[PDB]
Amino acid sequence: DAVDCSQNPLAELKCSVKSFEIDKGIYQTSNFRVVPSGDVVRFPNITNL
Amino acid sequence: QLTPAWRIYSTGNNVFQTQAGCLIGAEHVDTSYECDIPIGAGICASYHTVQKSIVAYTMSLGADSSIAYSNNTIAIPTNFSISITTEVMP
Amino acid sequence: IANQFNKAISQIQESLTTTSTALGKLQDVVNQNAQALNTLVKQLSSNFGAISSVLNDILSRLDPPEAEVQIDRLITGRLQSLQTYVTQQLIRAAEIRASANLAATKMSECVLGQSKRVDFCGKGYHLMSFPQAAPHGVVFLHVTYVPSQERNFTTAPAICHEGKAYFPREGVFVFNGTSWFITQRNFFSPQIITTDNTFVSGNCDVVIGIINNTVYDPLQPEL
Amino acid sequence: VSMAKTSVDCNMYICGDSTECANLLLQYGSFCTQLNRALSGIAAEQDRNTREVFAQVKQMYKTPTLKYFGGFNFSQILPDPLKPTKRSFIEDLLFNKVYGECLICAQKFNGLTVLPPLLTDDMIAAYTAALVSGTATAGWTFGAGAALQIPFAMQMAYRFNGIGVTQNVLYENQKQIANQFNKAISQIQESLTTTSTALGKLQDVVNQNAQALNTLVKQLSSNFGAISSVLNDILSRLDPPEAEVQIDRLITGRLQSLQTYVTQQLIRAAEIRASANLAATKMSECVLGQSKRVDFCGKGYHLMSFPQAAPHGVVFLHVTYV
Ligand SMILES: *[C@@H]1O[C@H](CO)[C@@H](O[C@@H]2O[C@H](CO)[C@@H](O[C@@H]3O[C@H](CO[C@H]4O[C@H](CO)[C@@H](O)[C@H](O)[C@@H]4O)[C@@H](O)[C@H](O[C@H]4O[C@H](CO)[C@@H](O)[C@H](O)[C@@H]4O)[C@@H]3O)[C@H](O)[C@H]2NC(C)=O)[C@H](O)[C@H]1NC(C)=O
Ligand SMILES: *[C@@H]1O[C@H](CO)[C@@H](O[C@@H]2O[C@H](CO)[C@@H](O[C@@H]3O[C@H](CO[C@H]4O[C@H](CO)[C@@H](O)[C@H](O)[C@@H]4O)[C@@H](O)[C@H](O[C@H]4O[C@H](CO)[C@@H](O)[C@H](O)[C@@H]4O)[C@@H]3O)[C@H](O)[C@H]2NC(C)=O)[C@H](O)[C@H]1NC(C)=O
Ligand SMILES: *[C@@H]1O[C@H](CO)[C@@H](O[C@@H]2O[C@H](CO)[C@@H](O[C@@H]3O[C@H](CO[C@H]4O[C@H](CO)[C@@H](O)[C@H](O)[C@@H]4O)[C@@H](O)[C@H](O[C@H]4O[C@H](CO)[C@@H](O)[C@H](O)[C@@H]4O)[C@@H]3O)[C@H](O)[C@H]2NC(C)=O)[C@H](O)[C@H]1NC(C)=O
Ligand SMILES: *[C@@H]1O[C@H](CO)[C@@H](O[C@@H]2O[C@H](CO)[C@@H](O[C@@H]3O[C@H](CO[C@H]4O[C@H](CO)[C@@H](O)[C@H](O)[C@@H]4O)[C@@H](O)[C@H](O[C@H]4O[C@H](CO)[C@@H](O)[C@H](O)[C@@H]4O)[C@@H]3O)[C@H](O)[C@H]2NC(C)=O)[C@H](O)[C@H]1NC(C)=O
Ligand SMILES: *[C@@H]1O[C@H](CO)[C@@H](O[C@@H]2O[C@H](CO)[C@@H](O[C@@H]3O[C@H](CO)[C@@H](O)[C@H](O[C@H]4O[C@H](CO)[C@@H](O)[C@H](O)[C@@H]4O)[C@@H]3O)[C@H](O)[C@H]2NC(C)=O)[C@H](O)[C@H]1NC(C)=O
Ligand SMILES: *[C@@H]1O[C@H](CO)[C@@H](O[C@@H]2O[C@H](CO)[C@@H](O[C@@H]3O[C@H](CO)[C@@H](O)[C@H](O)[C@@H]3O)[C@H](O)[C@H]2NC(C)=O)[C@H](O)[C@H]1NC(C)=O
Ligand SMILES: *[C@@H]1O[C@H](CO)[C@@H](O[C@@H]2O[C@H](CO)[C@@H](O[C@@H]3O[C@H](CO)[C@@H](O)[C@H](O)[C@@H]3O)[C@H](O)[C@H]2NC(C)=O)[C@H](O)[C@H]1NC(C)=O
Repeated sequence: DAVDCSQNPLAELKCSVKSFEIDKGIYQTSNFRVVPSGDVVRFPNITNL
Repeated sequence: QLTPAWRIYSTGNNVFQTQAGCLIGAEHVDTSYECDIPIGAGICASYHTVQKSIVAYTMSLGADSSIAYSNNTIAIPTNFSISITTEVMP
Repeated sequence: IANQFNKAISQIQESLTTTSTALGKLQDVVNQNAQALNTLVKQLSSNFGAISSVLNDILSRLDPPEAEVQIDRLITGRLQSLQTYVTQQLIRAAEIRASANLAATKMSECVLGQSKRVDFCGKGYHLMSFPQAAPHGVVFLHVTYVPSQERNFTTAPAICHEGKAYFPREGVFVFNGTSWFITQRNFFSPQIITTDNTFVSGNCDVVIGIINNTVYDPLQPEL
Repeated sequence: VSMAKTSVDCNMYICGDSTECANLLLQYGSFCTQLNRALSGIAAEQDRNTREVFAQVKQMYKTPTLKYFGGFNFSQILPDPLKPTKRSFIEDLLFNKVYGECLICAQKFNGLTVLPPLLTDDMIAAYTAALVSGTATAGWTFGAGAALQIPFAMQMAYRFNGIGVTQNVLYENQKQIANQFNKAISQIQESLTTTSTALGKLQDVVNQNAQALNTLVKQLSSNFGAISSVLNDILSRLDPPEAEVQIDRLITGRLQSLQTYVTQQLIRAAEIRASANLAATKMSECVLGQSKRVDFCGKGYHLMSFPQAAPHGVVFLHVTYV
């Protein structure tokens, strides 16, 4: 058999606890974060030419 | 824009935020039960019929009972029973 | 009593044959031990910032100077892992030690005697208990007395007889279908209120809720 | 009987704002994971401690209309439904004497956050209220079995006899006893109101928790011999190859602080468990029954007690014969 650890949240838990069976309850398996979008780059006024 | 994310995943209408965090995929009822799988802030989750599904609910604190006070009468037992309790310690 | 006792034992026997949670506490300790051991050993494969997690893969391709440096890095890493383990082991030991002290206390008070303190040997009124051998632990069977269905009666702080206030002894004054008696609070057995099962103190005008009643005195049929 | 259910993101604490740095953490395998596991374990215990101490009654009781029983005034101990706040006056007074979070939500940069409890203060108040309300009428059988009505005066008489005083004395002086009881309650209210030492023990626990967290975070600013405590300024300045040395050094330094932190938390948790165990015992023996062991439920001869809700603890009112 085999578990695809990135298929869905349930599969992730199975991989997390190294088992094909889960008895019951709530389990933390990983953390998460939001990915940044665009690039905001700022430079000084610049007057000196 | 989320990391991690799963290949097969979607969000339904079962979305509700509580102080302890938001749930996705768990329904939400207006009733109460014994706390089975705790979430936090008075909220627990369990698996119930609707066909079954995961639901969120406000946990019950205990049975609903009330006795009237009387300064005139007293209640006393007129029978008894015997039972045995099992307890384990490492 | 004997009948219920015997059945209660049978009920437990059956319960312990089909359940899965009764010894969760013992299994938990065992699981924790296994996890700690596997964690420590597993770290042997950790790199710890070295060029290799394996000593042979360092010595076999490095001159002694650089090789020793990489080994030293590896050693430091592994030492910290073992130190971590033993610290955690002491913490675990402390909790168990406390449990053992309690268990010793419970046997002494619940088995080798009869507890008076509430909610120590069980929820009901302690009668008896028996130890049973168990893996890495102790299982107790606690036998308690539990009061059953009640009944309503009217009561009275005291009764007035011949101008004097009579107070109950160990029991309480209880009123049934048009008759007063005295009985123990924890059971029901309505005794006749007699002079030798009560006492007299003070008049009837210094008692709140006092009622008129009579007190039996054997002197009369004797005389 | 509890401490904050803290949590730390082991990744964000050791190293963030870099994908290069992160590649070094991976050489330590599951270290980050087991560290997280340990903190969760402690938080779980905090929940257990609370539930064991308070949930000593199967059923909940509601507060009677009458607050006056046999001359005894219990209105200050019981909650009053008249007002929006479901708490006693005494409880409110007690509460008034004492990282990322959410009340709106907010998050810090330090990788720290604190989780909420399962049981909120109001839920606890419901339990303490139920216990007082329940015992007030159920008396001796409150915990033993069915709640059987016993006139307040009869409960008192029984307990006086328990200590060794003929019930006749209580009845003769019933008025006097009720007066003293009522007076004592008013006395306590003023004592708590105008003091600054009450519940010092609860403040102490909170202070200790804060110190541990403050120390953990502050050390993030330590260089540990590195060019800088700020990861972002190492890569910019130092050649990326050698930079790994600087980064690994900083990682090692910081890892050490997490190990210290978690270790201390386990130790603190142990002391709390001991307290909670005692509190649970006292609840059962001082409130749900009449303890006879000397100095367990107060200096004098135990007659009665009442629990009150408190900010991460339990407050008992011990009524004794002197
Ligand atoms: C110790 O004493 C307490 C009270 O001090 C007892 O509690 C009471 O228990 C009784 C048991 O019957 C409750 O009785 C109430 O009687 C009302 C009157 O109707 C009855 O009597 C007439 C007389 O001719 C008959 O014709 C009629 O058919 C009935 O027999 C009822 O209306 C009450 O019903 C309540 O509940 C139903 C539930 O759906 C509602 O629909 C009704 O509207 C109503 O709410 C009830 O039957 C009495 O109420 C109890 N009082 C309290 C305060 O609880 C203890 O039980 C007692 N303990 C022991 C061991 O004896
Ligand atoms: C246990 O706790 C309960 C509740 O607190 C107490 O019960 C109360 O006892 C008092 C004692 O009398 C009852 O008093 C009521 O007074 C009403 C007013 O009339 C009286 O006072 C005026 C004052 O000038 C006099 O002029 C007048 O003659 C009366 O003396 C009465 O109307 C009430 O009567 C009720 O019952 C009769 C019965 O047929 C009805 O006809 C009436 O309409 C009315 O229903 C009553 O006397 C008070 O009501 C009691 N409360 C309850 C809920 O019953 C217990 O006394 C206490 N136990 C002990 C030992 O103290
Ligand atoms: C158990 O059984 C005994 C015996 O049967 C009962 O004893 C009775 O107790 C009552 C107490 O209330 C006695 O009542 C007495 O009545 C006297 C007459 O005055 C009243 O009646 C007239 C009639 O027109 C009215 O005008 C007048 O206003 C009164 O209403 C009172 O004088 C007595 O007062 C006594 O006490 C006061 C207290 O300060 C003194 O100042 C008086 O001098 C006097 O001592 C009293 O009120 C009744 O007479 C008693 N019966 C007998 C045969 O003596 C118990 O009460 C009963 N117990 C129970 C619980 O039921
Ligand atoms: C248990 O014991 C407590 C007290 O220990 C009892 O509750 C108390 O009840 C009394 C009523 O008799 C409250 O009295 C307070 O009086 C203040 C002064 O004003 C009154 O008196 C002056 C005297 O000359 C008059 O001129 C004036 O017109 C008033 O008559 C009031 O200011 C207090 O008001 C409180 O409540 C109002 C409600 O909206 C608030 O706005 C006020 O700010 C204030 O809080 C009050 O009337 C006394 O305060 C009560 N104390 C408590 C703690 O409740 C319990 O009843 C007793 N229980 C039992 C069962 O016996
Ligand atoms: C309150 O308590 C009192 C006393 O504790 C209790 O009264 C008792 O009731 C029982 C009823 O079973 C009486 O038992 C009697 O026993 C004799 C001996 O065999 C019988 O002969 C009696 O029969 C009577 O009724 C028959 C009906 O047709 C008649 O034919 C016969 O001649 C008798 O009259 C009866 O069984 C017991 O003696 C009384 N005790 C006293 C002192 O009266 C009362 O019932 C209790 N009330 C409640 C609500 O619990
Ligand atoms: C307290 O309540 C219990 C039951 O809840 C009572 O015990 C029961 O007593 C009856 C006798 O009256 C026992 O025998 C039964 O007799 C009937 C008669 O027809 C029969 O149909 C039943 O099958 C049975 O044989 C019954 O077995 C017994 N219960 C048990 C578990 O043994 C008890 O007596 C009550 N105590 C008091 C003081 O009233
Ligand atoms: C999570 O983020 C959402 C989105 O910002 C928050 O929802 C917003 O909540 C406010 C207040 O409940 C809503 O009303 C706003 O009130 C301010 C008050 O001055 C007013 O100026 C605004 O014009 C508006 O009326 C706002 O509409 C609502 N936004 C949406 C899209 O519904 C939500 O509250 C946040 N959750 C938490 C726990 O903070």
